[PDB]
Amino acid sequence: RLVKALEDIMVHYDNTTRNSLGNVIQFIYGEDGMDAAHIEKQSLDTIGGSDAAFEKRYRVDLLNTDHTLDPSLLESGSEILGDLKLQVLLDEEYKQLVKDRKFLREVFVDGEANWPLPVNIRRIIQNAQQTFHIDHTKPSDLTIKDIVLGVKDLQENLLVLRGKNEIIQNAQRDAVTLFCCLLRSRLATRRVLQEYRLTKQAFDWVLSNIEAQFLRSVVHPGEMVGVLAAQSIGEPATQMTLNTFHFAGVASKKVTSGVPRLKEILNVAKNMKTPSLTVY
Amino acid sequence: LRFGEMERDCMIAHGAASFLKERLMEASDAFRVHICGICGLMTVIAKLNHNQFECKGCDNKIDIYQIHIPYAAKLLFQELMAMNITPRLYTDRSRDF
Amino acid sequence: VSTSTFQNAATLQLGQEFQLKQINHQGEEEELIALNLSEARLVIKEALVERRRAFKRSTREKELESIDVLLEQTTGGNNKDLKNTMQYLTNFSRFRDQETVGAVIQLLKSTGLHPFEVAQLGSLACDTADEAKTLIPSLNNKISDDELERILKELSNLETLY
Amino acid sequence: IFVYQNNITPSKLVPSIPPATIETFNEAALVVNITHHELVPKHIRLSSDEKRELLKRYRLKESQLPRIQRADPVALYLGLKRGEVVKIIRKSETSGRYASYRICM
Amino acid sequence: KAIPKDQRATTPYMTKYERARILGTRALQISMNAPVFVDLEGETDPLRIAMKELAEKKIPLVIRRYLPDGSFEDWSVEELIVDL
Amino acid sequence: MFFIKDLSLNITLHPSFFGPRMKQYLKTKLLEEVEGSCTGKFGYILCVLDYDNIDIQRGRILPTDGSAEFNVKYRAVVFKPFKGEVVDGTVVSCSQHGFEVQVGPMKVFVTKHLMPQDLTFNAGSNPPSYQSSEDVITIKSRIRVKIEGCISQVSSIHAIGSIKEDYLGAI
Amino acid sequence: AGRAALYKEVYNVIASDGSYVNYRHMALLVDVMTTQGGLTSVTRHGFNRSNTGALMRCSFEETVEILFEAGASAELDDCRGVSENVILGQMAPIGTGAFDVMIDEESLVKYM
Amino acid sequence: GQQYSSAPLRTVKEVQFGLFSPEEVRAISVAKIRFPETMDETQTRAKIGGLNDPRLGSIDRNLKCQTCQEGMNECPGHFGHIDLAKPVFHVGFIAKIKKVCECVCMHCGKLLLDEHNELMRQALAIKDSKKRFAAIWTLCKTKMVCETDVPSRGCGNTQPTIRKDGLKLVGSWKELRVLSTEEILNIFKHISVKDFTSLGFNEVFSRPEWMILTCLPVPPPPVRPSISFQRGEDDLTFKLADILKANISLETLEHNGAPHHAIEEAESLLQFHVATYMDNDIAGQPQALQKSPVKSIRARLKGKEGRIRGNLMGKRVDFSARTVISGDPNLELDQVGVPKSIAKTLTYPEVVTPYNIDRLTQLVRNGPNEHPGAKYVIRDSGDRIDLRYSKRAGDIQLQYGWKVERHIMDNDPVLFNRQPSLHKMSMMAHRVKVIPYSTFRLNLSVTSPYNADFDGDEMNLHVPQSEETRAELSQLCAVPLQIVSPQSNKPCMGIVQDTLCGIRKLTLRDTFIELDQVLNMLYWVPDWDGVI
RNA sequence: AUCGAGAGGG
DNA sequence: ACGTCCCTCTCGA
Ligand SMILES: Nc1ncnc2c1ncn2[C@@H]1O[C@H](COP(=O)(O)OP(=O)(O)OP(=O)(O)O)[C@@H](O)[C@H]1O
Ligand SMILES: [Mn+2]
Ligand SMILES: [Mn+2]
Ligand SMILES: [Zn+2]
Ligand SMILES: [Zn+2]
Ligand SMILES: [Zn+2]
Repeated sequence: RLVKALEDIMVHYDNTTRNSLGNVIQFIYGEDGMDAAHIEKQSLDTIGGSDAAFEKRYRVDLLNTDHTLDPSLLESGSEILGDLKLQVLLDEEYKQLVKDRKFLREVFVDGEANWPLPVNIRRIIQNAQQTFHIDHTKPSDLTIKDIVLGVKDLQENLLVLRGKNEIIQNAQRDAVTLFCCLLRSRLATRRVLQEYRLTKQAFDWVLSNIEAQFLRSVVHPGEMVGVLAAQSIGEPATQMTLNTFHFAGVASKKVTSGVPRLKEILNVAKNMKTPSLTVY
Repeated sequence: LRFGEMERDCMIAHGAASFLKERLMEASDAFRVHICGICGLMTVIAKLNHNQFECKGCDNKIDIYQIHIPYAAKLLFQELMAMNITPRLYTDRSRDF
Repeated sequence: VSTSTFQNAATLQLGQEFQLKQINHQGEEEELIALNLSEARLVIKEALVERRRAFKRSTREKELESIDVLLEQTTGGNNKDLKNTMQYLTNFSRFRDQETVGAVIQLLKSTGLHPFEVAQLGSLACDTADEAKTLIPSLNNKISDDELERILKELSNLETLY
Repeated sequence: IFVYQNNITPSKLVPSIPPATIETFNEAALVVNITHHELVPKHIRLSSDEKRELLKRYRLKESQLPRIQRADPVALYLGLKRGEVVKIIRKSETSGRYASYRICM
Repeated sequence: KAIPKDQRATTPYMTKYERARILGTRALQISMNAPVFVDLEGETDPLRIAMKELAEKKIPLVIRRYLPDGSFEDWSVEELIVDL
Repeated sequence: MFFIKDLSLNITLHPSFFGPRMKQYLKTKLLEEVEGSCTGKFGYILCVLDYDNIDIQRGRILPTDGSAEFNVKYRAVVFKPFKGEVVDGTVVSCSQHGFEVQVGPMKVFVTKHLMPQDLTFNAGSNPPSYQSSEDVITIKSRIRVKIEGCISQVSSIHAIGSIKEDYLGAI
Repeated sequence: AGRAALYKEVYNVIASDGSYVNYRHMALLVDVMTTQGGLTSVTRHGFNRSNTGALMRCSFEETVEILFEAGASAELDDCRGVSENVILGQMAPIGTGAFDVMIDEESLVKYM
Repeated sequence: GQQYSSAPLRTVKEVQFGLFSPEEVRAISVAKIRFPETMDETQTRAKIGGLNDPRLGSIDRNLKCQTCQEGMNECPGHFGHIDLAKPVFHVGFIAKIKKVCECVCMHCGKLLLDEHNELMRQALAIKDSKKRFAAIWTLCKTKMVCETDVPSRGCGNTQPTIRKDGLKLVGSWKELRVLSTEEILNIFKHISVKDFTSLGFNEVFSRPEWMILTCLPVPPPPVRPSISFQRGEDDLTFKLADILKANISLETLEHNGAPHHAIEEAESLLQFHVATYMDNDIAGQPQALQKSPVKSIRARLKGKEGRIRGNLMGKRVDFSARTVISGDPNLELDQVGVPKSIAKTLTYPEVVTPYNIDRLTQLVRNGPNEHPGAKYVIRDSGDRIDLRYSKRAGDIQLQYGWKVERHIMDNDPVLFNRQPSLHKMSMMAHRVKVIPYSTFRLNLSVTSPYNADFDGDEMNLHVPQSEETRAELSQLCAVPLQIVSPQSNKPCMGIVQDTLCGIRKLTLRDTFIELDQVLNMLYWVPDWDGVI
């Protein structure tokens, strides 16, 4: 019932999960136009944790003798300390970081930080490091101009839909959205220099590696994403009940509010067999 | 062995658009019927060793094409024709949408 | 395979294909192409020479033989129908040099009669209307006789001396 | 919008003032707003030029767009007519901010 | 009735399905005794023969991506990317 | 008459043809089929016009097959006879019940019951002739015939004509 | 507001038996059901009654009469359904049949 | 194969569903069905000019059709007809024949309710498909009279509570009358062009008047063959003789002496044979038996199996395999140990190309009985040239462009499989690796995605007959390509049983290797750098 | 060969 | 209203 119900459903070429008639089912498969394989579950450090030690990771103030980047963490050390044409961008940044610390607490209420998203960042750095070989003692060689305006450009490129007008675009910034919060979280003008010890080239490799690895994650216009869904949901269910005779009865095998609870859903029907308001 | 429903699925999943057309046409069924540019129904007379194609009834020997469909379908379509519902088969179009 | 398109009596009753409002090769409502045995004749010749030009890029009853060489050169002999046609036109076309045909064409479609009258009028050489409008029935009321014969007398003038 | 606090019968005259269709609510369902709910996304009214702009950009014919029905709790809550559209915006666990679209019959 | 490249929008990369039909397609042709373009460095096989062609974008083929409304953006194998 | 319609033709070649002068073979493959033919829809497809500037369009590679289809849109000269279109022509077949006439690529035929009552046929003549009061048609003569009906028979299209009604015969 | 509950009520039986899936799949189905106006069901009379293709449908629970109302309501099959092709033995508008390949002499003389 | 046909080859783009005019039938038909006897002029193996090939198609493999002079394998079947003695209901349109008697004035035949009435002018613009039908019904089944003008639409009579009691239609009036087909059609024939169009019909493909069968389509022998069991015709052949026996009797009843209560029954029995040949799971009824039930067209097409869920949305396939499947530590993920005896019978079209010709001529010149052999080979004339036997199998020097159905050999794009089969990961492709013993052999770590084991499980195997398809199976359905599952977005394969059970035995720091044994380990790694 | 019923194999 | 996919046997009109 699933499969000859989805069947028909494949991404198109403009990025529109559709059918036999031309009618949308989604404007971006997965809402994010991402293929499933190219996706793993890494946490968002910009959400969970104390408002306290949040700054103690992400906030950098050039106007301050105690809360600035001690040159031992980048070459331009004294010649920046104080600087303010730049502390605007340090500001510009830590403002988008904390606009995002809430923009997640709005979508991911549970306090749940680990989720699935293209590009294993948490991995690409000890890629760069192991490759280029960092020194945790001699300090970097990036401008504060460098970092934050790269990360700002990397996002400009991470495409998904291509298109001229502001409609498609405004759909564009929607799909990339969650990602970028990943980026700022971890391409973090403090963390980059405090924790990551990045050189210059090391960085803008990471930058360009993300960029492909991303345009690789995108789903491919053709994918029979319909008859694909059906088997992904149907498969489990058959072996949620083709394998209960392994023990000797116990519980939630295949005859307890399960495989049949699904029997309800797809058919609708009004006579639900365990209704229940859960009232707060 | 039967390439079943349950598997037409698994291949549609994969994309294999024309290898699916092989197991369904080359590796079984497959045919060559002569249809009509009017009555969309396998009816013309295939006097090929002579090159005479007629579809009397709608008297024409010009508007005549040719198809690669499973004998099965061919049947299903003759069968539907007995129960008197004409499944005219066309190659032009007029939708677009 | 067979040769597509893009889309009765001598009463301008012509097929749907040979119907006036017929489609251009570019898709725009363009009129229709009816042309007389001379207006023929040449448009094959000049068509058959530009062929020979391409493939080598890799007078009295005298015009009978010099075209016969082309139809053994230009288009392989695989074409009995076309040979006889260049023949037929040469001995039955009324006009030699392209100057004269344009003139005829220019005086023909002043009248604004149907192409098949433009055609068949510069082809059957007609002395009076009684012969002109008979073999060409469609005229009848379309053109005053006098006026038709002013034209048909002017045809009479321009016959190239074979 | 005429609120009745307990009951109205047929005596059926609402749609006889072209051009003015009148919504009719009830205090029994107005007491608690449905729109404040955790699972009720922000539907936003689209204009007649904000419509013919989705229908060209995304290469649609009216048909092909997902749908909301005239009696939809919210459609009524904005009084959506037939051919009016909407921009249901919502958090997503993936995109982070998907932006569906529904028309209304 | 067509799209002009200047206004193209579809993925500029080449799709698993484009490619694998392209590698497939030519490979069938090649083994049907077709004129090959890249210079055999010694390949009996035609899937590889084509694949070399692929890695020299010496394949005279246009994919014609169709859109839901009907119209199509052509895309040279010469011009599509290839990453995957 | 004599027309010029802008027709089409879908032709397909084997993979072993994509590389050199595809156009040169496709051009000649079109001529191999269309040049020297006849149908009833169009009529005597008689001469492909404008050689160098003919179209070939894009090539559509066939699915499980490995070929390609090309809609060559070519313009040419056609010839379609119609009832009642008086033609002027030469005679080639003289019978006893009527003399055939060649006009263009199609052969129009006459009957002795269509020729006015003064054509006393003469079989004892070299070559075969038909006598009269003053005229005499023979093997190669010029005449004005009027088509009465036409019939398409495979790759040709013959027709019957008249000589009875006025302003006809007199060449 | 339903969409997310129907989903939530699907999610909850599958993430029960551990397992796990990736939103999209589910989401797809849900969205399939909700994007009509209201809960269209996964059953011969639920979705299958749709305006889709004719043969496309006659592959699900009601079969002959489907073609029947068809033959008489002069129904029409687009033929853009996968299944219409299976039925027909055409390569079906699927991943590797989504598009369409074409040659071009101008690349064919570039490469010669 | 089949002979070349100089017709345009296209594909199918629209499928226009219509209804047979009783006159399209009478037209498209070769001869005229009259006699109910199969091919028994004389029990003679020659057919009879009444039923079964009066020009409809031949039954004996060594004779041609009396119309299309082709030879069974390319004569598709021709249709004839039976002229009915009195019109008859179509078993399937029945309720929707009533359902339009329920909507028009059974005397002058215009819509009960027309362009005046709010919910009729509001249904009458439901441009939706047949939903305007339904609404035009519900909102008509009730008005049981015409009208003089009403606050002018013509007759003015009254309509009946028409209800259906098996195969026939009754209709009261407050006087009880039964609706006769010969009237019902004349009310449909008189339905007005505008009426059935907004009502639910069509001006050419499906007139309503043709839910009444006047002329009958005679399907040809391929639909209903005979088999040598001296022969034995087909359930649909016998049934149609019963119809042509149920018709004839009624043809004459209504000819010579017409005794009303005689013709009343045989016409309600002719419409029983006509109705029973198309549907046979009717509402009440007896389920007509064939001296047994009797197969009915509808039931042939039914789900489960039967043309749609059985012979199209699924069929069986040449070039397929099967056997017990065992598992192999000394094998690679992406290849499958197929036995010889499959590889000797598993062919594969291959073209003659200068890059291989120096190979194919050694396989031919091998043969069907040797490992890398060939089982046929196809010339340009395309006639099958069997190696196993043909004299010339000896020499036969090949010509370029030919095709040598040869033996499937190592590393060939194969479609491998297990049977539950409900997902992609359970129909992956492999490289071949022809081996001994009768059992398919596959790498332990591609168990899971198939959920297969080595205690009794068979497995399927397919083999593309082309190149592109191989590509499609190599560059899409490969085993390494599907190493990570979209479904659960994680890797769907991994180390198991013996390997896993002792890999932790090995990754102990209690676990030590000495000099000798180490090298033996090193070597085994096929991509070793050879550095100790 | 065809339909109908029956036991086992994953 | 349909009622998991496939496969191997054996037997009565
Ligand atoms: N009734 C069935 N329907 C579908 N698949 C089945 C069925 N019975 C077995 N299978 C298939 O067989 C496999 C498991 O059956 P099997 O009895 O071999 O399991 P098992 O675990 O070996 O047996 P045991 O449980 O005694 O160890 C699965 O791939 C399953 O899909
Ligand atoms: Mn087991
Ligand atoms: Mn097992
Ligand atoms: Zn017809
Ligand atoms: Zn025949
Ligand atoms: Zn009336």
